[PDB]
Amino acid sequence: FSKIESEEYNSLKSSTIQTIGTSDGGSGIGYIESGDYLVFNKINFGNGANSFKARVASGADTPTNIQLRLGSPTGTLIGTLTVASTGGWNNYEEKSCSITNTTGQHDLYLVFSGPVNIDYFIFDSN
Ligand SMILES: [Ca+2]
Ligand code: NA
Repeated sequence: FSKIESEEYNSLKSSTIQTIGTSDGGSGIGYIESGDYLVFNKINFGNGANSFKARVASGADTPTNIQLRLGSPTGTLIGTLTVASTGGWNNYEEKSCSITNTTGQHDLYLVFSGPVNIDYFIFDSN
């Protein structure tokens, strides 16, 4: 549940997504459109996690939400990270939001409401 690179998803649903280069020679996911989602099979939150942090970039004219659901694309919604513009598609920063205390192993789904670039995300226990 610690740190997960979004380019290393197990599956996804989209007709636009592509693996892009992120700042500092890193890799990530871009060309996301409303409705798309990334799937990360069997993530183990262990004893629990109540925080979500993601390194994202956005040069959009409107904010984008990243819903965090478990089990399926419509699964339990444990949190939603709203990503306001960061001034550019290559202006990456870490944004955090809380999530309902989640424990054990689950299949993680990230559902997007629009375009945003995402490098990696982390689950912690604040
Ligand atoms: Ca990455
Ligand atoms: Na995008």
